[PDB]
Parts: sequence; structure tokens; C-alpha cells
Amino acid sequence: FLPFQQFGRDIADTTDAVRDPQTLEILDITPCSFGGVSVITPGTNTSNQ
Amino acid sequence: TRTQLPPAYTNSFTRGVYYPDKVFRSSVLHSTQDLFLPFFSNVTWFHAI
Ligand SMILES: *[C@@H]1O[C@H](CO)[C@@H](O)[C@H](O)[C@H]1NC(C)=O
Ligand SMILES: *[C@@H]1O[C@H](CO)[C@@H](O)[C@H](O)[C@H]1NC(C)=O
Repeated sequence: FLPFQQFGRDIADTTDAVRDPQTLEILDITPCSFGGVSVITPGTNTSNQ
Repeated sequence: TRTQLPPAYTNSFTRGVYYPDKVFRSSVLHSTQDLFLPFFSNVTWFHAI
């Protein structure tokens, strides 16, 4: 960043890079908890798996 | 011995542009409203020649 900036945004308009106010080191942000759970059932008549 | 001459008027040329946030932006284009210098405007030109 510039030596007066603290946060950084992208075209998403979201803050994705912050500056450590103890080291002056740029640190990226990466969310988690992505996606869902799908289940593959072969049929209820047959063995349960 | 203070001699006074009528003041003249000069024109702006794509100047008076500055940074309005500590938010880093890169490879992006966006618009914002704030008090800026109007381009190609007459401003007062002073001398001390
Ligand atoms: C399950 O399989 C058995 C044996 O083939 C059959 O008799 C029964 O009708 C089947 N049930 C269903 C609903 O698929
Ligand atoms: C600025 O003002 C002067 C004097 O009125 C005039 O001669 C000149 O054309 C003006 N220029 C602009 C940019 O309007």
C-alpha cells in the first residue's frame, strides 16, 4: 500500500488486504465455510450406503 | 510605493486531483462526488514580480 493507506479493496468492493499496524506488513483476507453437502444414494430398496 | 496592477486570469488543465481515502485501489475505475477543482476553469493568477 501507500505509506498513508491502511486497508485495500478490489473491484468486488470488499476489503481483502489489511496492513499490520505493528509490522507494516500487508496481510490478505480469505474467508472459509465454502459450499454444501450432497449425498449419493444408490436406492432405498438395496443395502444402506 | 505599493503599485497595484489589475489581476489576470489563468486556466486550469486537469490538475487539482488527490486521493480521497486510505482504501488502496488498483486496476479499477470508479466514480465519486467531492469538492474538486473544475477542469478548464478561470482562476485568479497572482503575482509578486
Ligand atoms: C425391491 O426389490 C424387490 C426384489 O426385486 C422387489 O420385489 C420389490 O418390489 C422392490 N421394491 C421397490 C419399491 O423397488
Ligand atoms: C478568463 O477571464 C479573462 C478575463 O475575463 C478572459 O479574457 C478569459 O477568456 C477567461 N478564460 C476562461 C478560461 O474563461
